[PDB]
Amino acid sequence: NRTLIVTTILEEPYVMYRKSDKPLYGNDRFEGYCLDLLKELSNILGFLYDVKLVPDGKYGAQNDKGEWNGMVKELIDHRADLAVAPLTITYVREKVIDFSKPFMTLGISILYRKGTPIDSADDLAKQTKIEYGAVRDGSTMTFFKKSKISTYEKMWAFMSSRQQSALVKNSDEGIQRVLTTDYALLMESTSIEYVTQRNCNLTQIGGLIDSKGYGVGTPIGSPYRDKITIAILQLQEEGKLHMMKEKWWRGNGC
Amino acid sequence: RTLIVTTILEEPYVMYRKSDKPLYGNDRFEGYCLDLLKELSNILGFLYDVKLVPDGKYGAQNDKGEWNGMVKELIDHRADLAVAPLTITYVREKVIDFSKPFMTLGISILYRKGTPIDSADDLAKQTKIEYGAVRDGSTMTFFKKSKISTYEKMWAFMSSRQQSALVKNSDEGIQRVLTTDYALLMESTSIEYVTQRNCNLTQIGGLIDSKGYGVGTPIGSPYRDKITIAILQLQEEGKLHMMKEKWWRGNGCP
Ligand SMILES: COc1cccc(Oc2ccc3c(c2)S(=O)(=O)NCN3C2CC2)c1
Ligand SMILES: C=C(C)[C@H]1CN[C@H](C(=O)O)[C@H]1CC(=O)O
Ligand SMILES: C=C(C)[C@H]1CN[C@H](C(=O)O)[C@H]1CC(=O)O
Ligand SMILES: [Cl-]
Ligand SMILES: [Cl-]
Ligand SMILES: [Cl-]
Ligand SMILES: [Cl-]
Ligand SMILES: [Cl-]
Ligand SMILES: [Cl-]
Ligand SMILES: [Cl-]
Ligand SMILES: [Cl-]
Repeated sequence: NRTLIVTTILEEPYVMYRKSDKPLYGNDRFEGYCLDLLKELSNILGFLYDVKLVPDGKYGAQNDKGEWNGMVKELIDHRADLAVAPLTITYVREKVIDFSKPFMTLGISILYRKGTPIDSADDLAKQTKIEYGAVRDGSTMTFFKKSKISTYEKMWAFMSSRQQSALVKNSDEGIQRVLTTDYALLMESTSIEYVTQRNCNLTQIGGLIDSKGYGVGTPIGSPYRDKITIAILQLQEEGKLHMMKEKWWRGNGC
Repeated sequence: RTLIVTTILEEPYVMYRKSDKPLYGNDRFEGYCLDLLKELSNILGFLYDVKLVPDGKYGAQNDKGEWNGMVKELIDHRADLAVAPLTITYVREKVIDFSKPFMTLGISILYRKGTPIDSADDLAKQTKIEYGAVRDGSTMTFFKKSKISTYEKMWAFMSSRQQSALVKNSDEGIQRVLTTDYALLMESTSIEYVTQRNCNLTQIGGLIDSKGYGVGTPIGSPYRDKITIAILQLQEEGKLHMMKEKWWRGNGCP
């Protein structure tokens, strides 16, 4: 039967290895928000699918020569039909793949410890005692690199100084850096919500710096893009996306 | 070729400019959507003629499947773009091609200040306080179509007594909230506009759903993808945020 290849990436709570006492195979290896979304999308549109982790473990960014990696590259090269992941819809990516409409909203915000006077990005940009950074090569880092807003230009100049020592390789490294040192992590708000539900010592600082979403990636010209968009809108209007987020985000309270 | 842009009078998106003499053409209008059009035209390089939608409607279908409003202007190729607070919904996205969203919103509650009402559940539980929505808009449709028990209950109340709880437009609803014991179900962007200016009113609770306004194009339009990319660029450059601040900022309230 026609089976779509879905590229994705391990990222809590979107895609995680399921825990079992024996080896797992196929789609049963995984669970998480994105698996539930795939199940709902397939139920509406009637397609079969095979989840496959992106081989290089990357979301998708450009090098100096305009060459892409990650899930974006898998779509460009027609090695996957869909990308289902917290793949941020951005200008540079939308030019080379097709995105569905967003299934989740988010903005860049600040993850930091509780109990401090810091209240906004302006509070970080004006000083240098508190170190701050972002995940290297993600859409958050790219936002600061490209911004012409004075405050975010200043922050990029700090972040990019000293061989980019303020950046981190992944979100888990950044979270541990926040917990151990005087460091603030610039992180997508949905991930902050997940983290602060589980670490009562951490909080979001200020509001959202920008406004964007995660969408399902398809190769340019894909006939599934518009169908997936429609299904996402249906799931939103029925309240199902809200229930899915609550299912996977809610912690044990603080 | 010069593009025909369908739109609708709605504060602060599209308003008649103020002048001492008769105005002509695009110079008749000002507002957020006119600023957005100018920025889209600068990026993509098109000329445009703004034309108010002749029947003064956003877009809904009747029992026989015929559409009206700005949606119908696109369907019949009498407009190339629709630039308005036109909510992206399942039923509309099936018949036109929306750009990606340029502004986020959700359904929420406009009510007077100083009361113990705190959520839609508080309204659904009782009958002393009347509540409704604008007739034939996406908000009314959300409640009509919901299967969530609370929203089914509220729709039962809203549609009773020949729909006396509904209003013809937002200004009528705002005046009803101010004068009587009435709560208006309203898109959060409009609530923010109103409460910035009228300190007797407030938003009750949070957002009931999550959606956005998109630029409409006819199915198959080659402009939809280009407009999406331009919107993403404008968001990442902070220009969409500046445009919202320009038109929404009021004095605020204690
Ligand atoms: C720059 O302005 C922006 C950026 C990002 C989203 C947005 O507005 C939304 C918000 C949500 C949303 C949609 C559009 S949708 O109608 O495109 N798909 C369904 N959802 C809900 C599942 C999330 C506006
Ligand atoms: C978890 C990672 C590295 C991803 C998820 N969304 C962003 C993206 O799609 O680029 C990255 C986060 C960020 O850059 O803050
Ligand atoms: C102002 C009006 C009637 C419009 C604006 N967006 C919705 C739409 O596009 O249907 C309507 C508001 C609402 O239904 O609360
Ligand atoms: Cl399957
Ligand atoms: Cl690597
Ligand atoms: Cl490439
Ligand atoms: Cl300092
Ligand atoms: Cl915010
Ligand atoms: Cl023009
Ligand atoms: Cl789209
Ligand atoms: Cl209050």
